[PDB]
Amino acid sequence: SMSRITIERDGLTLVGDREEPFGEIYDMAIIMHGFTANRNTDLLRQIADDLRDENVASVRFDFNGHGESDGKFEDMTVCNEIADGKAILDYVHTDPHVRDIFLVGHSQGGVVASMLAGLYPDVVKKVVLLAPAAQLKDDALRGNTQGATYDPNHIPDVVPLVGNKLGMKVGGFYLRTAQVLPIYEVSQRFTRPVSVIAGTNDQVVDPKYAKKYDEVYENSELHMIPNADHRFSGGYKDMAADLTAQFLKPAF
Amino acid sequence: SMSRITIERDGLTLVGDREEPFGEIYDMAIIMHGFTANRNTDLLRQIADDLRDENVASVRFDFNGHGESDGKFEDMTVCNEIADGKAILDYVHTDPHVRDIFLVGHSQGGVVASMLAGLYPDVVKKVVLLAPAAQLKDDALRGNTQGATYDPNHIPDVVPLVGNKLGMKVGGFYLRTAQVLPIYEVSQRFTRPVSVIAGTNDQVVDPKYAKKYDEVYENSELHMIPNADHRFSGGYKDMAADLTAQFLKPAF
Repeated sequence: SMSRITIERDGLTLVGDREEPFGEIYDMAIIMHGFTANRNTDLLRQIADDLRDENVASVRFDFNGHGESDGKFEDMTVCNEIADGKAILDYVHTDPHVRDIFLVGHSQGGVVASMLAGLYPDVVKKVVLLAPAAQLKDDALRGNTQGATYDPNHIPDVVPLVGNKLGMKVGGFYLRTAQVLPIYEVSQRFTRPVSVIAGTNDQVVDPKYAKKYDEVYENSELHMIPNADHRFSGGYKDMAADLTAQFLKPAF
Repeated sequence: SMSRITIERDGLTLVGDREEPFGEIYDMAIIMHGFTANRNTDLLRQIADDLRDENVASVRFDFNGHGESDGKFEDMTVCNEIADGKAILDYVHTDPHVRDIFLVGHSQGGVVASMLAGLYPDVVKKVVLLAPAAQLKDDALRGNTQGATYDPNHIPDVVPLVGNKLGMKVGGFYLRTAQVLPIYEVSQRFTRPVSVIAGTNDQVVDPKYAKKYDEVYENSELHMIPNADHRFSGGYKDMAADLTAQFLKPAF
């Protein structure tokens, strides 16, 4: 609650949490959650904590339509999450305490991060992608998003989600926009260091997508964590966050 | 009949004018203006009038950051203009008076129209593009946007415009997203009828871009008005509007 911060994007309020090390000058990471998640998953909090222990500040926001941020979930698109990310980047870049800026994203957040870094390759210093969900485009082209199915050529106004996500409804604009989203093309513009982290037992996102990220980036590392799942649950959590912190540890 | 209307997009209010013919049921054209213009240029008003005389309703809205609508001009991008367009399309589609939906765009409005129709190819019935400003991507890659120059690899936060737009600043995000915008790839997905109208004397947008539209569209016509300029001025205004109305005529 001391950590609570808010910014505006187009008349929507985005709510986040800021973590800071002691001192007057520090690097900062923008940490981005995935589709249907929020800013306070175990993994994102572990990443924020490890970064803080290395003198790296962080902010983690709920994207529009998620958690405490404004907007209906059905009005969210990957594109306006990128716009959210840009508002956050304005906030961070304007801060007098902040030196270098990093992007960290998990699952769909990894797509937002990767594309935001492709739009700001001269500003973002380093990027970490954890199980980036670049599958979401092919999923949308197949008519199957998180087990919910629909006609990929007659996308209805809204598609109700299934399973653990019963009450919620994904927007048709999200699906139509995901079908044509230039994920790898825009991400490729980033030539600074990237670490990609994925689990060999990822059942949600085929790790061939993580591999393709590693292929197209001029300057990447790929970290296949043996037997890790998509969520990096259990001990995998600490592995992922550790790799993240190792990669972002500044040579101040 | 004319009336002022408003809709919400992401917490911003968009203001427009709705124009209706005799009767309670009609086709509806969404008319989109260009960069730094507004919903009431001479050409847009002439189009709305000719459509009404042809039994076709229309709405024309100020995009965010323009005219009477909310938002700062420097926070506008082509992407949130497409999002504005989607909100307008929602309003028209659910309107009980409406039969078929047409998009009509001028200059940058033509880019928004063409991309929106590519995302809603099963919903929009016809498209008219008037001097679509597909050049804006190449301009952004060259660092020269309507007389204002900048380093295309170190895009500043804002770029002050020059000339008759001397007071205003385009946002850096507008230029960064302009550089990677998949204009033709997305627009191509529209296979229903398109009419492209351009002046042979267009100094702002090279007519090869109109020709490229006509080439990628499966089902299009190209109308090169001899000696017309970019802002279809003087007599050319009434020709551009006529070609627009003729394409959208109900065909009794």
